[PDB]
Amino acid sequence: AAKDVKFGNDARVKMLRGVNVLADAVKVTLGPKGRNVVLDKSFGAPTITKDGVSVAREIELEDKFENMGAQMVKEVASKANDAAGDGTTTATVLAQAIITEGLKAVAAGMNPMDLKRGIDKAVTAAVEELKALSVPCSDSKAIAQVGTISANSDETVGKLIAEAMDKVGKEGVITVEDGTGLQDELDVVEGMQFDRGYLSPYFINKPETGAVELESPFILLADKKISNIREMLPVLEAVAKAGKPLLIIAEDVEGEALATLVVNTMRGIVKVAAVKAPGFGDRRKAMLQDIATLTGGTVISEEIGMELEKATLEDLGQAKRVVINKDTTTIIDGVGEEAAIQGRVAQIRQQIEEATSDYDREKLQERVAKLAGGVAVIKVGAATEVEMKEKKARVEDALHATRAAVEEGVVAGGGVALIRVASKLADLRGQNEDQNVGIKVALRAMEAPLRQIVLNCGEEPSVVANTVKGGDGNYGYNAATEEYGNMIDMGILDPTKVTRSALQYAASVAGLMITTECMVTDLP
Amino acid sequence: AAKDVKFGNDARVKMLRGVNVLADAVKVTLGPKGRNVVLDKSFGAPTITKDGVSVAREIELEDKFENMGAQMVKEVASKANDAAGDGTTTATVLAQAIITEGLKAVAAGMNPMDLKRGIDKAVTAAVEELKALSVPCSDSKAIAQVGTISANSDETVGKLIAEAMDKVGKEGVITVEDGTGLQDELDVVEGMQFDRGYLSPYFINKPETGAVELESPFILLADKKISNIREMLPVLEAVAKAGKPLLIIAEDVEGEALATLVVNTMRGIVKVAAVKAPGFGDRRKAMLQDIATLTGGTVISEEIGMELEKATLEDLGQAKRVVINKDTTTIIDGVGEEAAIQGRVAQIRQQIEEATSDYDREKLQERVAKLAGGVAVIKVGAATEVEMKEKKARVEDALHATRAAVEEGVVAGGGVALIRVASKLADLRGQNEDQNVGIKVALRAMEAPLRQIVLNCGEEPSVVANTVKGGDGNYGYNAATEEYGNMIDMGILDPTKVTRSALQYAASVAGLMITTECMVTDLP
Amino acid sequence: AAKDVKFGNDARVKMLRGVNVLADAVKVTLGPKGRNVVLDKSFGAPTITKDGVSVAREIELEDKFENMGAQMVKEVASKANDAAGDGTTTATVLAQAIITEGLKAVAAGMNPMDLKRGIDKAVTAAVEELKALSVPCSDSKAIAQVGTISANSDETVGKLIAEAMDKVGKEGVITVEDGTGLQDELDVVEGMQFDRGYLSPYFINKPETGAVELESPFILLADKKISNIREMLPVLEAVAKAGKPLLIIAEDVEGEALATLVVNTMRGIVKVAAVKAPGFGDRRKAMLQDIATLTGGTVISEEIGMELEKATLEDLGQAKRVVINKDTTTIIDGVGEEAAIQGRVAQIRQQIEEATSDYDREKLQERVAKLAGGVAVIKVGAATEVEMKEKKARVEDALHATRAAVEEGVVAGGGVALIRVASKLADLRGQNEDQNVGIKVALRAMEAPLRQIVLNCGEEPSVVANTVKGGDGNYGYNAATEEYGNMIDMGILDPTKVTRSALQYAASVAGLMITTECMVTDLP
Repeated sequence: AAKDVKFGNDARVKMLRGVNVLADAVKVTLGPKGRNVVLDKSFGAPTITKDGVSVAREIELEDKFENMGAQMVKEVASKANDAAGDGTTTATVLAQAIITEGLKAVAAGMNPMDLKRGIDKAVTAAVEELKALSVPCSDSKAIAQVGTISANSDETVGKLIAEAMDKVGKEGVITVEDGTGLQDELDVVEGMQFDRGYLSPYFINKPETGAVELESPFILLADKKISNIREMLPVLEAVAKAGKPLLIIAEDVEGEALATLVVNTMRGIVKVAAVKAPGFGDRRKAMLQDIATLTGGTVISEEIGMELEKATLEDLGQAKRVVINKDTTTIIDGVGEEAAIQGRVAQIRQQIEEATSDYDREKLQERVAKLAGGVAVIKVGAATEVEMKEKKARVEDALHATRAAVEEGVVAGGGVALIRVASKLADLRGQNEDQNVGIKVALRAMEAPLRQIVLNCGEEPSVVANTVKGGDGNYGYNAATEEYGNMIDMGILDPTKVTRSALQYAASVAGLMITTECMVTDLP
Repeated sequence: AAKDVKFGNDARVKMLRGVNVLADAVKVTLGPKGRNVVLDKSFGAPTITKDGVSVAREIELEDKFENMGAQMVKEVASKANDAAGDGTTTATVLAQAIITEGLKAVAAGMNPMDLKRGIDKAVTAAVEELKALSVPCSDSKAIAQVGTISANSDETVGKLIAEAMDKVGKEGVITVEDGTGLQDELDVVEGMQFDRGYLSPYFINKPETGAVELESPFILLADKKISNIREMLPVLEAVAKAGKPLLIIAEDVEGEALATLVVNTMRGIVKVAAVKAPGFGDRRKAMLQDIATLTGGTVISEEIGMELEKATLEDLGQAKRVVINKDTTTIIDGVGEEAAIQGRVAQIRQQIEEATSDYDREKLQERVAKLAGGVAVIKVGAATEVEMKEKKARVEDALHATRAAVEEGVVAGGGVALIRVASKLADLRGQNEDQNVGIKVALRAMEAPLRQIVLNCGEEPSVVANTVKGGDGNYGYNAATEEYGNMIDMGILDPTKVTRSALQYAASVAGLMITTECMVTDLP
Repeated sequence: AAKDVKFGNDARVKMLRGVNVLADAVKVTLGPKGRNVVLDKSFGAPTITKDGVSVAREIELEDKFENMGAQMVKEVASKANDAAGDGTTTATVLAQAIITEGLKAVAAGMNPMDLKRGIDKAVTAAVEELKALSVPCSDSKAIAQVGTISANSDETVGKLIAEAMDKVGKEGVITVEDGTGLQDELDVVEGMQFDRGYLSPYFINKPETGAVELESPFILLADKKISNIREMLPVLEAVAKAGKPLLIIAEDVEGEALATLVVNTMRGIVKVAAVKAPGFGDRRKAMLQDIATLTGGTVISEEIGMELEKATLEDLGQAKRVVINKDTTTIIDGVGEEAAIQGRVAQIRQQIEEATSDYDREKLQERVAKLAGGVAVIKVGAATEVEMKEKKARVEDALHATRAAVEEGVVAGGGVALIRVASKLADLRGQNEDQNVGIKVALRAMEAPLRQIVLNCGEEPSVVANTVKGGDGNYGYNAATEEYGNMIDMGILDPTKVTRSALQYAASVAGLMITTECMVTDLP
């Protein structure tokens, strides 16, 4: 189709307008005293939310170039959220600050590539400073404290998360399920999790969670890429008559098979989720065999000769529950002989014993760990169904935050880690003057989020920023109580991973938009 | 003719727009780092000035109501400048701050009259605080220091001002004249100054200062109101054939005589300035007799018998030089035998002892003081004519500033006296909540000028404002050196009269606009 | 009248547009390969010129704000031309470069005052570097060489200039005149020159040179300011019936006297030029008496007793020729007794002998020098009237250039002195980063004129600029011959005063325009 092309200054101005619109939409929700945004719905009842994720998801501009700018910032913020579990608003406001200042500098006549180099150097130094400033969260007490902070200052959720980490390990798999009774239940069941996601977004059973959830589904284990529906059509009919959902994992699913699976899911006649197999080659085959051992099923292997057409229901694997997300897939409580699992892990241990290369030893150890560790299940209990759902959501959020914390520690939250890092880095220099300007741009951008928070609070931004800068360590300004102190002891924590990811993704998108020269869109 | 009438909110909005235009025009020239404003001229060469007085004088808008707002802010600022010798920009920015906040509060629903009452109460308390904070300027060292500060840190001007004040007295009259030689000369001549001014601006000889200056002029002394030109026509003809200027003082000059004199002033055939007689009643006749004794002329009084037609050149009083301003008129070195002056002052003293009432004694003492004190003339000299004119202008400005200082002391200049006073008054209260809102409005408005100065300096206004508020006394921020400390020690001095007048006039005009409800203007 | 007010960015943008228009109009006429500009005339035949002064004079824009910007740049360029005799185009192009870069920086968020400080610092360092780089032009050989270079490589003009300098002195007064015969004639006659100029441009006899010239005029000498024409109707009538012009010099001429003199000059019935007396006070009276001795006239002083009506034709001073310019007035061949001049010079020298203070000694020394040195008259002779006028114009231009050269030496012309200086100042630094940006702006602006010259020549600007920067000393690029080498040897000489004045005035106007925030101009 005919295209509209913008060059240089005009394209950058349009992108800046789009970024400004999206950032002004999402920034008012930043901070404990953040405002709320009204999102319209076709149903009739508007939705009022203080969550920046929803506001970002609902933003799309009429102008095409401004739309591209908004979509770029939205995509990088979503990547930050997926990597960390928070910081979408922080990443967006940081990106807006860097983009605005960098475009001002570019309009001043400075070299965009040198500006990007300076931004990258400043951000790398900032990541180093953040790693220096982070405090570990390895002890169970710190884990419980972080979990309590994440779940709106609830001690029960923190205690539950700490118990789960103690039972399964900090690197173990923990999932949250509904609790039958009033009291909460924690148990460890056989299961495993891999890094493959769903093939199609239409598989999403729960749009609010954004993940596919199946109750007692069937497992298909194929060593070949699935392309024709007719190959597994008898299996699909057997699943449909069985009345239970089906989860299929193989090399790949493409073409008419994927199309008909999507159509069936939309019609809802059969609940089928398509997920690729983990790894590749010998590794995908070994992990498929491991999953077969876990679920008690059989791998449909072409070299063996076993075929999908002759596959039966009893040959398929079975699990009590599976959760599929775009980033990972979890198998929870697969039915299978414990003796079979013990034999499999013993075989993997032997393979480690005669393993020679360190890479193979590490891979086999990872496999045996993810096979023998199991999955810890958290059953959230409450008196009322609605409060039980709210508690489950809070527990999920706290679990994600605690995972990030145990991954990378915690820093002084509320946007003061960035201002402290900028204060430490104020003496950085680059090879060229434009690099120095880029470094200053990055420093001011890292200043920005705390200013936005305290502007949402209604307080003076510059004065609070100066006061926090004059301090040291984790000393900072508390938005809720409107009074300074040690941010760690006051209960305002942010995992180091969240801040680091937000800063890095904001820097990347800002550099990409600063070094942008041409813009190609469809005509209105 | 037809009129356009605005009611309530929209009229106040037009005021806000006009005041905003004028205040943004004049407020950028505030502070040592103040910007400059380019003013167009019909001749062709634009004028670049950092003086808020000229910028205010040039401002006149096209919308009639915005023009009203700008014109009345201009009028009150001009009144402040005339009363104090400086502070037009400060008065205008203070008025804009009060007007903006008060109009916002009025639109919020608070009663305008209560807001005006609160503003007046806060301003009265602020005047009291300013009087408390002012340091005296009575000693000659402080007088010299203030004079030096006023004349761009020049010690010679301050020393000249201090020694002239010591020679003639603080209440004495000091006049600046061109010096023939390189060195500066000061001499005391016989003369006096009264508060009457010229009838119309069309007599202004030099538009730069807006004052009438005459070299060796003639003095006309009439105890009757001048209305007809033909009464003094022979006197005017004698003056014209003599070639020297003439100064006429009488009860009043109006009608055909005033019209003919003004037309002659534009035509330039005869240069005559018209000034009303000082005082009223028998006091007026006594002061006219004193003028006659000083200048050696004769008073043309109807009751005595002589007529202006019978008046001759010898009957006219003669002086070496006179200066006429709309605020006061000065008679310098009037020629006359010193024996007559001694007899007249002995006569005034004998009424001094024979008088009984305190009012009459005080007024006679004032008369004898102003008659026997004389006039101190400062002859400013330099190497070349242009720098001599520049030094004369600097000396005149320093003289005005030192007169204000000895009148009411000095305070910490640079706009920090107002912020200190607001910090002191932060605990004020009123009868009604609307009065409290007005008080807070006045406090923030007094904060505003320092914020404007430090914004012109490029620094953050809020941080500097709170840093100054944290201190006490005359501790403040130096705009020129970009560093804090004691404002008096740094030589940043503002006369207390200047700040007091600016605050009071800004408050008055702001109350007038806040309580304004209707407007009448000609149609476009 | 109603005014239009622009604030901040809009005003600066309009100024940038106006300056761009003016600088593009005048910049094409820079360098030996400079293009030519066609200017309209009311007569019908357009004027084609390569002279940037005329192009700048004719420029005037419709938009009021752009017109104000252009007029400011025009005014500073004209001041530079008056001070130096050349460099209007260089000043304008330098001003445009600084203004463009500084406005870019201001839009980038730099502090305008710090930018102006950096510009001033860099320009001061550049002036010091220029003084270091200048070579003296004191000996007669260099004077003749510079005169030859200025007059299109004509050795005769150089030799006449050199011999005139030898005869009267480098600080003497030299004036050019039409030659009766073919041979050029030089002679020294009595006369003097003072810095006072004409009161109004309407006195200009010949607009081509912008100066007032009179043949055998009468001299009026008054110690008092002239305001009334009635004082000198008889003298004017006597002059008119005599038929020769009249030159009047007094303290000042204002009002109806100036108006009627302008009217008489416009009508042409009586041609009289009015110039203020030199000096002020006692020095002014002494200089007037010296002029009276020189021209044989009498000073009409009120205090001595004589008066203007009492003045006659014989009392008026007489001179063979006088030239009046807005910067100075020259009296040439004033007829007077040689014995009177000898007595006056002996009196002045013995007054010097008895003089004590250094300032009085210097004043009397300059008086005696300007009274006894005389005026050297150059009679430019040729064979044809038109070529005689062309040679006279060339000789006058060469005289101006030689005066500038002997004042401050010569540097490598053709715009390479500025590029060399900017090369030397590569390591200059300021207190703030904004000051450094301003310094870089000034350096690039000083680069600009050579780039413009070589762009007019059609060659590559950047390559030539870098080649000249790589060199050192007076090495540079020749525009006429398109080949590098030493610029002094090729005869591309610009007086150091011209380049220094152009740079300083461009910097001043650029700082004024960078620090400008508001405008006031009449509505369209």
